[PDB]
Amino acid sequence: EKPYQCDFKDCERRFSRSDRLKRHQRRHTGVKPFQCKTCQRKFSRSDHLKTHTRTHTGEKPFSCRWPSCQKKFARSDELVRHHNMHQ
DNA sequence: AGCGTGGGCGT
DNA sequence: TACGCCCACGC
Ligand SMILES: [Zn+2]
Ligand SMILES: [Zn+2]
Ligand SMILES: [Zn+2]
Repeated sequence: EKPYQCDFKDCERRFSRSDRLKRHQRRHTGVKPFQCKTCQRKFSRSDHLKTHTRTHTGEKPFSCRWPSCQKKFARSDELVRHHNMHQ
């Protein structure tokens, strides 16, 4: 069940926990509570701030597993796309 | 390619 | 609630 309904104009989204609704509603309000301390860009979410910060350090914790391919990536989804490309 | 960001789901 | 994962879409 998903009783936490979004009531913004024309929106039908519904969620199972209050914070999931709150997270979603930032897409309507444009509120960005989290700020990068390196470049001062602001973000709606702390998880997306965290992956953003890897753009400044070069940290790429996700490594391709194909032999003789040295490629690494900042996020899991970039590695999925890459592994899909090797086939 | 690299990464913003919206949403599912977890602890 | 804080914090964060994964996946998917769109530049
Ligand atoms: Zn909404
Ligand atoms: Zn930054
Ligand atoms: Zn590879």
